[PDB]
Amino acid sequence: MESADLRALAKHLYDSYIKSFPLTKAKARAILTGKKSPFVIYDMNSLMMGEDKIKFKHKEVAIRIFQGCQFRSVEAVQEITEYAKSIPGFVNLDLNDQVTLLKYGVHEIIYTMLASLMNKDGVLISEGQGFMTREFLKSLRKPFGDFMEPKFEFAVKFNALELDDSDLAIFIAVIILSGDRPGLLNVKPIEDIQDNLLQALELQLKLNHPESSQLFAKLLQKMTDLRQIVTEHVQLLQVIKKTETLHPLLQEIYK
Amino acid sequence: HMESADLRALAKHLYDSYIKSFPLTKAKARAILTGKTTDKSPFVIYDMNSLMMGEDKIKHITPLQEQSKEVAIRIFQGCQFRSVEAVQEITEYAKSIPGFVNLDLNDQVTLLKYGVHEIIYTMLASLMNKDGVLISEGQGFMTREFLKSLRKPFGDFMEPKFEFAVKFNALELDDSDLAIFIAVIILSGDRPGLLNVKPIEDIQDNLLQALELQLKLNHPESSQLFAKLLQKMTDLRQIVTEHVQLLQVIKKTETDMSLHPLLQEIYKD
Ligand SMILES: O=C(O)c1ccc(-c2nn(C(=O)c3c(Cl)cccc3C(F)(F)F)c3ccc(Cl)cc23)c(OCc2ccc(Cl)cc2)c1
Ligand SMILES: O=C(O)c1ccc(-c2nn(C(=O)c3c(Cl)cccc3C(F)(F)F)c3ccc(Cl)cc23)c(OCc2ccc(Cl)cc2)c1
Repeated sequence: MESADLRALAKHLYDSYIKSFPLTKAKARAILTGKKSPFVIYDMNSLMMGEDKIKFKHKEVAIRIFQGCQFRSVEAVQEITEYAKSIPGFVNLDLNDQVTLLKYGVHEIIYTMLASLMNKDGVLISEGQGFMTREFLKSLRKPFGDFMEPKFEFAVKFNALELDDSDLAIFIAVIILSGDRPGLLNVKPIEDIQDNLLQALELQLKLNHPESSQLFAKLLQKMTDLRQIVTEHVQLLQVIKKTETLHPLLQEIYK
Repeated sequence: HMESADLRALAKHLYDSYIKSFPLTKAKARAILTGKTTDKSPFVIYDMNSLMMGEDKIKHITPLQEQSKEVAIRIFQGCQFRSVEAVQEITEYAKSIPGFVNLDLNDQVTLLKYGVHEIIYTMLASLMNKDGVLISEGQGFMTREFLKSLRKPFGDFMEPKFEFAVKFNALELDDSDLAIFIAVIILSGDRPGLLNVKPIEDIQDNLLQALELQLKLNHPESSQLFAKLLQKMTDLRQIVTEHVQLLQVIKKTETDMSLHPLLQEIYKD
């Protein structure tokens, strides 16, 4: 791998990233900074008017928001799955291995890209047409409030790295091509592709962030953390499932 | 209107997802049904003794939970168990259809509620020939004659599935064709109670365009196969109506039958 191949890979992934996801970090940041104001949900009354205003496809209030998070996450899985097919070499892997990589990767990627939509005060929703405040989400009763706040806690730290969309496109691909997912049949071509993506990410960060020392290592430290965050997350889901309890078809969609 | 390249890309995406979503392809089923090999041969159940031997040899033929029960019920619960698994597989497939998960959540449920039976019949035909049906992921083959001879209302409950399959199979569709066909069925804007008919019809229009092109390229010598296949998607509507009528009648008489909650909810209204 020469620098030319690595820059070509970075640009290929960037181009696909822009086409795959509805709201880029660049567009999200302009909305969060104030550079039409989004509709703000900050309490129960503004939530009621906002689902009238924005027609959330995404009934006690805390559950309604929780189920809105689930609807959006399912959409993100399909967006990530389509993005994965643009990663060079991915569609040539064993079909079972494509499925395994996506199954075990989507949660880490959803957390990562959710950070593009958050600041310390709230989160963009409905392709940036809405903004739900952190204080509102944190204040939800039962375990739902403590279910929402860890997402903000991660995003504030992840966003301190100041990654842009061209960095994130490669980073997300690196996550997908993880050779240690349980049950992979042919680890060799997965790690070979991840080695190319890691080389491209290293060069991208040195060129795009020349003054950010060891940003490559700090970002790998983060992709690491994501493993533990996601495991905390699935555990919190199992606690809710036994405590709160949906049409059987709906259970299948969200399984 | 989308371009030929986009339509071919959609066909390939759906075929890929279909291979990933469904455990036993028509291609694999036909390789088993044709034989000529040693490693793939199924064990054939055609009577009581071979059913007994098959539960010893073979993915349980019939659920072990029903082992104390009369044979017709045991076989029925084997069908329902697999149908429930099919609902789960179809739901997974549906999520891969571009645009499906972006629909109103109520409409997603409604499309699946009304679509799964038609798809199950369609895909069951892949596992059938005129003499029987592959079971246990193709490890077994149960004969049409054995199923038809089941007592009470069960024998005549089984036979219409074969009657449809022989006619559907004469179209000689392959998995790449079926993957688009099944997506067309799911995205039907005429299902009762849909809230947002327009975005569903928009997706089906692209799927129909893709199916039309797929059949012209894959079956260039089969005149008006597209129209013949739409004529089939029609019949399924009445075939499924006969099925649900028979099932509700049988359920009232056979206290030993159980419906999985997933199926139970689908059959309500
Ligand atoms: O646009 C997007 O890219 C996007 C992506 C992720 C989330 C989101 N997921 N999520 C999870 O818990 C979750 C996660 Cl991280 C990973 C896998 C599965 C889950 C699951 F399934 F459990 F849901 C959240 C929890 C809290 C918050 Cl603030 C947000 C989310 C998101 O939420 C917008 C939203 C919020 C409220 C309402 Cl009413 C409507 C939309 C948007
Ligand atoms: O592999 C698969 O994709 C597959 C898919 C569908 C069926 C199957 N469903 N079915 C229905 O009546 C039924 C239908 Cl169509 C739709 C919804 C609900 C029902 C319900 F609940 F009423 F059962 C059948 C009746 C007769 C026959 Cl021959 C087959 C089936 C299937 O049966 C394999 C089998 C046969 C015998 C034994 Cl012992 C074990 C397995 C396989």
